[PDB]
Amino acid sequence: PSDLLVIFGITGDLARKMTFRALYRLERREELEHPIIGVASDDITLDQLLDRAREAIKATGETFDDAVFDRLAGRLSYLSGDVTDTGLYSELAEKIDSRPLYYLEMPPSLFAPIVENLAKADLLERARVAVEKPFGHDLESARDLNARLRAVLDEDQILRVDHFLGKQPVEELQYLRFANNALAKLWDRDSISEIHITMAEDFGIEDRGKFYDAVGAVRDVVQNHLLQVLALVAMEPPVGAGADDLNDKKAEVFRAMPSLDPEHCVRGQYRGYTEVPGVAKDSTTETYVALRTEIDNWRWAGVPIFLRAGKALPHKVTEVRMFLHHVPGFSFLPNRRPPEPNQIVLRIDPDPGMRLQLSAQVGDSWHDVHLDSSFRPYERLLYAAFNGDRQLFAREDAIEETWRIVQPVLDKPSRIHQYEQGSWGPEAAQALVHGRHAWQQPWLP
Amino acid sequence: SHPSDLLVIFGITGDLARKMTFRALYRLERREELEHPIIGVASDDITLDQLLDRAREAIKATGETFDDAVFDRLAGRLSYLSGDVTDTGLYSELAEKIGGDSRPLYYLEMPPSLFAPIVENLAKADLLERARVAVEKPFGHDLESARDLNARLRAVLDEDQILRVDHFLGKQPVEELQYLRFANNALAKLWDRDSISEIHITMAEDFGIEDRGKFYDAVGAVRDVVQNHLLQVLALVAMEPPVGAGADDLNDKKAEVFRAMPSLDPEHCVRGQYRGYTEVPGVAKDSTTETYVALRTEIDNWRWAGVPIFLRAGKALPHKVTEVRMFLHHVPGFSFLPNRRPPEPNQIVLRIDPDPGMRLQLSAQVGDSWHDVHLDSSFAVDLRPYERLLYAAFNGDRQLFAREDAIEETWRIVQPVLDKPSRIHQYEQGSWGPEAAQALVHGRHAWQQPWLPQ
Amino acid sequence: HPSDLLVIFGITGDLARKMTFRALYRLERREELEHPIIGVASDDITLDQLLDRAREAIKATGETFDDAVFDRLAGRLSYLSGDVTDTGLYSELAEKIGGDSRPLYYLEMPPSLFAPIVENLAKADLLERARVAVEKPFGHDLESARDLNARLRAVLDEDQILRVDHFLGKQPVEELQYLRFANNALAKLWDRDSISEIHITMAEDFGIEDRGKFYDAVGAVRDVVQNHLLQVLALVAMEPPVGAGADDLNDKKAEVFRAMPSLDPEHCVRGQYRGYTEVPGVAKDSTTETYVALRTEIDNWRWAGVPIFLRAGKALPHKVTEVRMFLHHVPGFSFLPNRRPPEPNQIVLRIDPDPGMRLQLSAQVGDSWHDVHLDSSFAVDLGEPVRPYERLLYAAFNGDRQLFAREDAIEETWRIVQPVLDKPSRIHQYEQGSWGPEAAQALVHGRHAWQQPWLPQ
Amino acid sequence: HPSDLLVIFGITGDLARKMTFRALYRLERREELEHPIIGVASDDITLDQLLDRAREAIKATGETFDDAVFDRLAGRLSYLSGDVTDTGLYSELAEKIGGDSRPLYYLEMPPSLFAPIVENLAKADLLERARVAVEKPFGHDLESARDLNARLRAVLDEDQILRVDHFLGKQPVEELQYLRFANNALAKLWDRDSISEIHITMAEDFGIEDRGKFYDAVGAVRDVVQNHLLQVLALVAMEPPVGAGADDLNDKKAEVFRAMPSLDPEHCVRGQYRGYTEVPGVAKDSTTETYVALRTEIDNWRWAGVPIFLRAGKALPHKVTEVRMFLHHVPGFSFLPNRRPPEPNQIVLRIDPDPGMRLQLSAQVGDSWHDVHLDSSFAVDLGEPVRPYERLLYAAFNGDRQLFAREDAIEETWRIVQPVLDKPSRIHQYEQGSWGPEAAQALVHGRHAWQQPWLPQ
Ligand SMILES: [Cl-]
Ligand SMILES: [Cl-]
Ligand SMILES: [Cl-]
Ligand SMILES: [Cl-]
Ligand SMILES: [Cl-]
Repeated sequence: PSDLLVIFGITGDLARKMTFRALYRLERREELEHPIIGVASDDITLDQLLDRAREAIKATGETFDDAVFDRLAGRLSYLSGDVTDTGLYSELAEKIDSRPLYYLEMPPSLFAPIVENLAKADLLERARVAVEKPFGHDLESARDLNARLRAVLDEDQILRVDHFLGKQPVEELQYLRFANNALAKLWDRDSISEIHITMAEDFGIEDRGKFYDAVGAVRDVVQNHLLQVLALVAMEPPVGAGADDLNDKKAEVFRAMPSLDPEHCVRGQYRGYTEVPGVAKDSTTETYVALRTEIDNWRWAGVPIFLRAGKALPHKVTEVRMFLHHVPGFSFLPNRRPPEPNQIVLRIDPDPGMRLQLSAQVGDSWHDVHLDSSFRPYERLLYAAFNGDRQLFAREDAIEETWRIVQPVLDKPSRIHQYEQGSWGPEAAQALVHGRHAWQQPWLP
Repeated sequence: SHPSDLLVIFGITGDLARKMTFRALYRLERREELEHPIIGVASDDITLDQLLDRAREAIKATGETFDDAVFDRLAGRLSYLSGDVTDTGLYSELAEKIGGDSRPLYYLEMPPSLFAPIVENLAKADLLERARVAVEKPFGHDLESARDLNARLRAVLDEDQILRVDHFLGKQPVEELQYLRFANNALAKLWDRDSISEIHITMAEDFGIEDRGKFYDAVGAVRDVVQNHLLQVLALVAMEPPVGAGADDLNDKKAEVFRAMPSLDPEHCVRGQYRGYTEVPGVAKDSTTETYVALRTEIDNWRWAGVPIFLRAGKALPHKVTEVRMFLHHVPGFSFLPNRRPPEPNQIVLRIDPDPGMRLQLSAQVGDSWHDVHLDSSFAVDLRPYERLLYAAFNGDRQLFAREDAIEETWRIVQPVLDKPSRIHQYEQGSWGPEAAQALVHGRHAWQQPWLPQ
Repeated sequence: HPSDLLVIFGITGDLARKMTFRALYRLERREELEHPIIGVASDDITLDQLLDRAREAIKATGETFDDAVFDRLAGRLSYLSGDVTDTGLYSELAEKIGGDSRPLYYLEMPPSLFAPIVENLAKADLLERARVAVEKPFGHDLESARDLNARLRAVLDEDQILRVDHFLGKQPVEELQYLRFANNALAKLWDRDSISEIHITMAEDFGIEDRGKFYDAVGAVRDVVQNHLLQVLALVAMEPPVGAGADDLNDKKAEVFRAMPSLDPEHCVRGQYRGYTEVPGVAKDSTTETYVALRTEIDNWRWAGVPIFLRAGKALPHKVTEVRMFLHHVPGFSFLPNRRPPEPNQIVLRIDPDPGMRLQLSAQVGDSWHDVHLDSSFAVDLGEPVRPYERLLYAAFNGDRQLFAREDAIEETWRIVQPVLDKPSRIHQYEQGSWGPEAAQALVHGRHAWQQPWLPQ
Repeated sequence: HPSDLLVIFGITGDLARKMTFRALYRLERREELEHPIIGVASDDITLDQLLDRAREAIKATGETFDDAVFDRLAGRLSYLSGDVTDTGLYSELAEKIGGDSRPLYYLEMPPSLFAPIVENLAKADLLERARVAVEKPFGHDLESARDLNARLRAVLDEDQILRVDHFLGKQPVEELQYLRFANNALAKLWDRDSISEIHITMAEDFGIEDRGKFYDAVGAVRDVVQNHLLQVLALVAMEPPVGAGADDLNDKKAEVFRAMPSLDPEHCVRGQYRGYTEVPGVAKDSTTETYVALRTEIDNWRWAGVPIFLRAGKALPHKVTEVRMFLHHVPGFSFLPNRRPPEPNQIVLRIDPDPGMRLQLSAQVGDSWHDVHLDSSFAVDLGEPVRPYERLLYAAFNGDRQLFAREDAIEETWRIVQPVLDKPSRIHQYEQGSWGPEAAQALVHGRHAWQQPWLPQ
């Protein structure tokens, strides 16, 4: 683990919205044990920064305790300067035998110049660098950024921070799959006919409309978050407990996926989106996407995978729903076939859990049976980054594969379908699954 | 193909009628399910009014809620005929009261030495053509006695007219367990030796021999629950799917199970007797009759070869529960990694009685804790068994009545233990039984705490 | 308990002349006849005249003739003349048959006479400890088979009834079970998770040489499909028996048929070879099929969704009966080269002649890929028609019922084929020596092409 | 991208004289050499003298000699004399080799010199577009392999390092993959649900013919098990690669080794053939093993619980390398006859020589049951030592890394074997021409007996 936290961009928006609060909460849980150096261009004093931190934490609605804050302030120092100027880094070198985590909450155009400067001042040897999203908007841009970082950093020093990944129950979903033989036996194409992934948020674009309008749902949730979720569900078991062992298995999944077919991709935009501040009146940007893909390997060949994600849907829920085949044969006999086949349902967020849907006879009635059980993201990622736990941080090979996968939809986007806020999305998403299993009502907490 | 339209009960003044039958008839009447006359037959020289009085007291004695209007409907259906079952005159009289237009169900609540004489007499008086005959347990106490009894009945009845009534079977969720296994692919995929490592069958009763000590002492736990009830349960759990929907299609599959089973090894059978058993009225002071049995068996076919099947059944155990517990193999491999192997493997648990259901036991991670997860559901109905059997018999539904070929295979299976019984081990009432039953499963899965109703 | 006396009704008829006399002669040569044989027919001839008939019949077949062997056979043979509908014949028979006898009655007579003979054997109290073997045909559809059967079962138990079908004598019943049930490399593959499709081919490279009138009333479906080929399918598809006896085996076969739906006539192609109508006894406008191709299925846990195609016919290019099982391709990896051969693996069972198994796989040698044929033999060659026939006669005499279809299977197979009998599709002509009508190719159009059968070397 | 220049350090040494010159000559005869070759050594000789030496070496091997072929080879060859620890050599080499060259540096040199040479190539800026092939050995244990490797990786990427092990040149890497991954009949069987046990046998029917002093410091475990045989096992056992490249293949092999526990020294039997101590260079009291038999396992989803027995040794009865996979018996039905052959089905892979596959099954013929051998060939014969060598050289030149173990696998295999190196079990003597020490029989007591290997016809 690191023993020093250095934050570039400590006076920016993300620091104000999330980072200061997250540091405060880690301090409250007594999980901060090391100094923190804030870096920015603002010509202010440490006391002014502390005032800014205090206000930012109180503004979030977090319960404020002065003793906790005073411990945090005691760890904090501030260094002002220009991130393109070697003098800043000479000064930084005086403040730093350390094992620093450099956390860059700065514009992406500055990631490379900062890292290149840290290198010139010999400040990377025992370091890691965490970069805030975005880290690319397509395959070529991600490759260019990545080439500049890798010129001075090993892959294992690079932590690509995506807040959605902080919601993933990575260890728990592995244990569910790999420690339970009743489930592991079912977890392939011989039992599973079809998979549906649903990511629904019951709110619109609340802020940063100008930023969202240049990103869109595909880049925002599909490329990294949802594909990573699919990989966790679909991957072969890792041969070890480390992060690279896990990332080896995820990359294998993506390598067996063909690139998306734009004709099997449906793009939606909620009515009212064009009136959000920062969004262009003629925007073609999607707030919803539904698509069909597949994993063409021994475990999953021929199993269609349908994915839908979108803003302003009826609920907040992320689900992976796996449909089993019916028991084969015996169409000529009664009482061998329920109206719907068995299903394994994984709620990823919120309140993660698993539901096994079966059918049962009671008297001369047959009915569905639900076998249910159970099994912050920002602070989790920050703590993990500091401790060098890379499980929640996508590795370069996966990034490049997932960009390859989504690129055709970015290059030839299909026409926008409008949908009402609070609906399940455009009707054209129903047509996607026409000869298959209908989109089901998601399992809610 | 047709239900019966007349119920004729031999032994209507006997103990089973008093303990169970009258109450069961009353409850069917309350549910408005009796639609036909009932003729009671016994040797007692009494009037119909006296019989009604007996019926009334018998029902009230059980603790059943008594409603006079319901009882009056039942009385309205009942007539009484007195005579001796070894006298030809009784059957001539019966022949005047029952026409060739009837479809009688003859229910014989009588000693088994009388089943053949009664049936042979019904035949001589031409009273069997549209009939079925339901015989109260016991119907044999070993392979030879069952074969002899059976040969005498089959001389005048087809197999499908013979209904062997065993109250324990009335508790079995036959349809529901089939649906569970054959209509749910998530379970069908697990239901073989590639996923299942071991099976434990537990039948516990939390009471001793409350009555009929002299009868039990001649029977014992093996004959009482294992030969018919528990082996029939096992067959339901283990059989291949029937290729038809009828009772005979079902019974063809059960029989195939038993034909792949070797006879029991008396050395792998542990026999117990609870302390205090010898003081039960009617029990001999030096009895070596077992009130508990634990055994090891197997089904040596493609589905189950190499899966050990352990069974235990007994009186005066800690709870009332009948379960089939199926242990899965662990997910194979990765012994060198933490958190791939829970302390116990997944299990499929079928509570047969009471309050039938299924529990799937899995393991889950929450934080840095790992714990058991219980995925529970109820199926079928809480069992009532006597009335269910009586109704089924009357309607000709033969699912809950063991067929002759199965009866003979199960007697073959248990016979060696009856011929050369192993020594009795004493155990305390309220314990799980003799410690020697623990040794049976040494090197395998420990006997688990059963899944009890909430 | 085997029989200890053989009684043959129809000893002067065509089957006796073509087959039965030769088969008895061969059993005598192998020293397998140990009991007297009573021939029965209407012809008013002496025993000597019968012996002359037997002698000529044997020599006519091309069998090597040894006069000492023939004399042993003649020594066992007696003859009884009369009308099989008259009680007097049976009184006479009752003198020749002792109260301690265990007769096999073998009826090589017209089928309209089976019931009258058996009913007469009953009236004369000659059926205790007997069995009765009846020559094909034993019904021409479900209703006619049920009627015949009801008349026999009124006086016989099922296990006294042996329905003789010479084709079944070719079936390697024990050896195919061993192949399937004793080899885990095969048993692991023998279900819908590995097998995508099954093709059954029965080809004969000859037309109708004799008895044209008889064939014209029967047709390929009744001749080979109803009993022979469906029985072969059942052997290939059944669950393993729980015991070694005939009834355990027949329980498993029946289960197969009970999970099969009746045939779809729209998926059935009927053929007739050019020249068939010029065969003596065949009507000039006959619509009787000498060829059939059809689709069926077995709708159970082992085989659901696996299409089963069957073709059988006269005047095809070769003599061969084959069961060809296609495996699925290894799934996945379409995006990679060299994971998928041009055809999937196959398991091929040659049933007749010269039974064997071929496993077809693919192999890489340099930058070449090619088919690999892993061939082996099992059982024994029963191609020459005499061998099956003698095997059945011997089995019947010894009470071995494995090669004789049981009543429940008979009725299920008639149910299965009935719709094709009731609504026969239009006849397609095909050339002798061809593989049959081109419409049989269309049957498998979205599936695996009919492959060249695996022939003996 | 293939290389376009071959630079051979050690061109006047023994390996060059025994193998390399001949291999270059053969590649030239097949018209597969297209680029210049620079020979480097300390000897103060001319190019002509080198050529004369090369000519004689080639003729000595028994290779058919054609002067026109040799002349083409000579036309490609230049010679540079100097000392590999002197910076002047590398300045000279830097003149001869342009900044646009793609050199393959082949080091047929003592291993203590690999790092100094590579470090000198780096100081002279000669590695940018290069690969470096190093002759075995490249370590004698985990620590020595890690140290060597650390020095190379300081200046080379892993993909510029080619670790040359002549045994690997015999491996039918593509063909064995095709066999497994394109045939569903085999892929269905290729896991612990069908396979009970695996035996790997590597037998050579000769002793230590040369370089006794070298072998006596190495031993069978280091010589054939650590790299060759474990790599063979990994090929047999691995999950399918997600691509056709070398790194995709090596990802799968590494995964196998990561699921293998380190060897148990108590389950390892070490042998030494009688006469070994009289081989020149071998110490009179040597405890170096010329034979090993061991037990291991792969503790993953595919193979957990399947014991893997391996045996390798010198002076055994035949030259053959085999992987023999025993299937489980068909389960159940112990109470019935004819459901269980005396031995279970087996899948047998002959790796070398004359690679092929045998599927052992059982068949019924009459009242006899017997073994059936379903044999076929795959790949090509690489038995003669020159072929594997030339194959490796060509592959190295073209940048095909499939036959070259990757660093992660090297380190896992050293971890696996290390306990046996640390605590070697007592030497058992065995006679030349025998199958080895009797203590190797005791290893498989309670499991499947060591079988007679499947030999080429
Ligand atoms: Cl389905
Ligand atoms: Cl286990
Ligand atoms: Cl005739
Ligand atoms: Cl085995
Ligand atoms: Cl050996």
